[PDB]
Amino acid sequence: VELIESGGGVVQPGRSLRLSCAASGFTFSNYAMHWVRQAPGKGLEWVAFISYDGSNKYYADSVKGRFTISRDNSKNTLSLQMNSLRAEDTALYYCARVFNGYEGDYWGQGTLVTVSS
Amino acid sequence: VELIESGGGVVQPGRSLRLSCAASGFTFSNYAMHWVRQAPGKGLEWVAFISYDGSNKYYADSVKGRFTISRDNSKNTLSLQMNSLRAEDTALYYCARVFNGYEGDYWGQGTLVTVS
Amino acid sequence: LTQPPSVSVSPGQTARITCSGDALPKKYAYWYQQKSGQAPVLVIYEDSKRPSGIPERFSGSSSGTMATLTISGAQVEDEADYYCYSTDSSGNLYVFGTGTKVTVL
Amino acid sequence: LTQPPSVSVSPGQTARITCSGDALPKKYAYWYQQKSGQAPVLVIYEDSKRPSGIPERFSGSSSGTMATLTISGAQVEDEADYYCYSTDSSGNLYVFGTGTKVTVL
Amino acid sequence: HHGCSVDFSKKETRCGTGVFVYNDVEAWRDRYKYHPDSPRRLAAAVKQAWEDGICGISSVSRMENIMWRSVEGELNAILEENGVQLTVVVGSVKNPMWRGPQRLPVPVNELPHGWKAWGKSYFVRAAKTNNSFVVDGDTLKECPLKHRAWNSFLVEDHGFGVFHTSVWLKVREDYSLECDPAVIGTAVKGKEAVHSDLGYWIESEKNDTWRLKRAHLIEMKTCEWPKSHTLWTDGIEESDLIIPKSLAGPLSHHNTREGYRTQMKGPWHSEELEIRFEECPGTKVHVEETCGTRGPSLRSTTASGRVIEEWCCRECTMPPLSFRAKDGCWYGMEIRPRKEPESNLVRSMVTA
Amino acid sequence: HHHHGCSVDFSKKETRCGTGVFVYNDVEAWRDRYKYHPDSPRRLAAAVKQAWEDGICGISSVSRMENIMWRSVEGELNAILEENGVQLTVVVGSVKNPMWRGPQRLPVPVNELPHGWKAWGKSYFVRAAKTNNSFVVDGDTLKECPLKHRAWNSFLVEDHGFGVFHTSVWLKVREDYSLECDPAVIGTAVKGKEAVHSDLGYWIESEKNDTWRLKRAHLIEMKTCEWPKSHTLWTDGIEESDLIIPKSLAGPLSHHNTREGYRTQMKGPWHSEELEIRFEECPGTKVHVEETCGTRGPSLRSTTASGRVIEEWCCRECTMPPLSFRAKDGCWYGMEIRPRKEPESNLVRSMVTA
Repeated sequence: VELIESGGGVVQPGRSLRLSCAASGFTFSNYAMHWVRQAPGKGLEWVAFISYDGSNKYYADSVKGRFTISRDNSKNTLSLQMNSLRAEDTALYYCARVFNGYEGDYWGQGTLVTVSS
Repeated sequence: VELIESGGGVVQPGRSLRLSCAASGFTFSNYAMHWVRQAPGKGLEWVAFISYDGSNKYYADSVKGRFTISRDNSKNTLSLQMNSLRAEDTALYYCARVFNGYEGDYWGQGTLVTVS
Repeated sequence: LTQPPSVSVSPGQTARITCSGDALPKKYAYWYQQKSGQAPVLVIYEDSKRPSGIPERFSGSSSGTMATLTISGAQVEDEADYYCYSTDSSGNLYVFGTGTKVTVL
Repeated sequence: LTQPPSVSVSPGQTARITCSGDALPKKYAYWYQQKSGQAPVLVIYEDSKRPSGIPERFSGSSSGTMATLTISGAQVEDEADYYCYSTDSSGNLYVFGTGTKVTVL
Repeated sequence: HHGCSVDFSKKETRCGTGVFVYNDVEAWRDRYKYHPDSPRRLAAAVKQAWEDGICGISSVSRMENIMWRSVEGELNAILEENGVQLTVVVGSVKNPMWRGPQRLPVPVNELPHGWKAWGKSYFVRAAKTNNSFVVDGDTLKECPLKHRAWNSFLVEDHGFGVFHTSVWLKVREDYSLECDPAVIGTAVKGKEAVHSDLGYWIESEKNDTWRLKRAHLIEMKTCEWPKSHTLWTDGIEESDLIIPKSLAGPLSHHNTREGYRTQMKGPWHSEELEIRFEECPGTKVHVEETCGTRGPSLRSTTASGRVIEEWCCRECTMPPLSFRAKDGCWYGMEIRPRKEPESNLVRSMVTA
Repeated sequence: HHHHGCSVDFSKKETRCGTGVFVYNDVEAWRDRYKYHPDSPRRLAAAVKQAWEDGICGISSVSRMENIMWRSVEGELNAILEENGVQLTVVVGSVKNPMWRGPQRLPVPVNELPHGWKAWGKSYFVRAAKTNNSFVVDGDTLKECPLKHRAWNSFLVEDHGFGVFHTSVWLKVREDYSLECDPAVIGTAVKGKEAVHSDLGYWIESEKNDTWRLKRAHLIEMKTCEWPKSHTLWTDGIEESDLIIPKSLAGPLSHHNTREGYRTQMKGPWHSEELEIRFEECPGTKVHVEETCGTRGPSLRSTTASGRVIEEWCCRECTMPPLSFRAKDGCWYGMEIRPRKEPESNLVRSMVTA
């Protein structure tokens, strides 16, 4: 029931960045995880999804191909590798556990990523 | 074990005649009987056949259609109805029990028939 | 069915009577003996068998389309007329041979 | 998924929030509340249920192609943004509503 | 069901649970007390059929004949108690049991009088009447075959069982030509198989292909063996079944043997028959290409009891097919006497 | 006459005896307390050696019985191969369903090895020495001996006897190519309105309601041979697309292998160690029939990975009660049944196809 993500920062456009999210307090190999981003002052937005064992992976259309998601069940780690960033990707990034009815939905805290030069 | 037949005589051509053969000494209903004739001084000749139950009858081609054979298992008798007689039918008619393998074959004594 | 018109044998010898015709390969043949004035007497049945009460000198056989009757040691008590009795291709019409006369000298 | 840009009510009244979109007759919808400067909080799941710890004044329903969130007896601590969350026809791509701002006078 | 069994061939025993099929044809006892739908209902059905121009009933098997014979008196008493001028007379059965084109109608309302069970109600016998309802006997002239009902009863739900002594029956509501499925049991186990019912016991085996081994029949039905109770029922030609389809023979590859065709003209008039592949006593069979074609089956003994010794067939396979009836040993249609006129023999006069 | 047997009734203390044909439900263990005798020590050793010299690296077992037989015989095989001075080792692993086919067959040796014993389960031998060449029987070894180089279905049962204390089984190496299951252990019977197709691993039951239909099945393995037609009821006029148990998984080609509204289950949970097919709702769930439900796909489990149940399902044109599978890990549904409002991306599906 603790989700801590980190790895954000200021980056020049066109470069690449990697995010991580450490999970503790539950059996990590039993739940699917999502990545959600929120621009400053605007609404939430879905990004990617990974199955409970990494077999299935789905990405939003606006970021399809550029990004890639992965997990490591052995050490309870979730990661998102971002490539060919642009100015539209400046937003706070979350690490959610949504769609688990009556079993709780827990969010991270957010790591701001800003793309400019 | 004896076969007695009768009914012979002299008849005119184109008339009809009937012969009968009485049997005794064996189960008459278990055996098939034949009619055989023999012209005076000539060879034997087959005439007709009837099965043990009377269901199947066969006639020689020379007398086909004219004659008719029948039997009565109740009275131990078989008969031969002859119609439209001719000159060449003058012969001594036997009443035989043949093709019986090791069970023995028996013959009657004959009844001379003359057509004038 | 055909037979020789007549056969003459010296006493003490053996005669051969042949009844030749079609359908013999698929059908049995009985042999009958008829002395003058009497009803015929069965001699050989099913081509090789002698009824009880018949001299052992009588024997016969068939081969293909030829049925043969042999009188071993022909003597005077055999002067008779012999006929072969059988049936045509479908066992529904019977037929007698033309008959043969046996004469001992 | 689309929602009205804003909703303004008076204390003690009721607030109706609508989220209309396709594939909604075939999929569930979750409602999330995000207060200013915090992580969002789930208030309604599977279109009619509330998690333990949420005030009993929160209710929601779905009908045909529109899911509705109702705030009965709205008070001042309900200043927030609400987002409906659901999937697309395939159940493989998820999507958030445009969001609704609730101001309580 | 739970049980135990022994195998004298391997000299071993075992127990467990499963499905068992019992031979109740050989050593045919009468361990069942049948009873039809209901006394009043059966009486009403019989009466309605009588007013519908149906003069009698042609039994489909020996079970139906025994049932009628047992319930005749009760039915007559019930019919008399309602003042109906109609008596039911039950005769004997003779093979084969030919079909009838009629069916017994289901009565809308049962008769008002009578009792409600097939128990002896003091058995006060009824009186003979002019009108008669003949169950199969020697009464073809009185009631022609084309006016008789046939195959109109149908065994009920839990009406048959291993642990049972009463069989329940009732009048069906439909038209069918199929044998009653409730009494059929077929099973294959390894290299042995059997199709059977109350009257048939047909055994098969695997030598190099599956083939008929022996059969035991105590009746000659003419219903159709249902396909749901047959093994290997696909890709079979009706000209190869040893027991004809029209004589309730199963349509399967287990009902065949190499070199033989359907036996349409066997000795089907016998009371009890046993089919087996073995030469008749005192005979010998050869295979030659110069033998007659197929025809009606012949008995191995003449009417006087003389035995014919030499037989032959064209393409049949040894050992020959033979029927073992009470009056003697018959041969299959393909086997004919060799060097012997067939006018001297006794043949079967019936066809399927 | 050879087989006589009695049937008991524990409820009424009654017994019925007679003669006939008896089919026993042998699929509970079908493996415990058995004494297997494959072809012969020298014969089997020669066959294995000739197969190894011919490019065959391993064996894919057709059933659990064959795996047990190999496991029981490996010691004597290794001893005899050591004695003749053959640098070969036989390794037997675990079996994993379903048991896929192999395109090879064990050869029939012309001559046996001229050293060794004359029987099985004896000689009080000494364990052999492990070598570098391993003849691997199925395990987790599809990297050194690929499926393309494995033998499959090479034995024929000759006798299945039931002894007083231990029960013998007699095998033999066949001589011809075949895809059919062994017919010596198959038992099929129908009696009235109930039927059963069975063998050492399957027990398939069918009933008659208004039509003959499948009732329940009990499988402890998923073999891939073909069910013989000679041991099948009502085999004509049936098409491959309606059999519930697929023909590829040794399903009978019968009308007794059908149910109205369902087609063949090509993508069931065939990876399980043991299944029970039955027509009943999974516990805690409910199924409706709606025309708007989704199309058929791979089979789904009733509970998610965490363990919570999904309680809303629909089917397009199927018939109640629904078809379900009962495994050790939970309850699955047939291909025709999909969740009503729950995204399938959060569910467990089957990754196997027949």
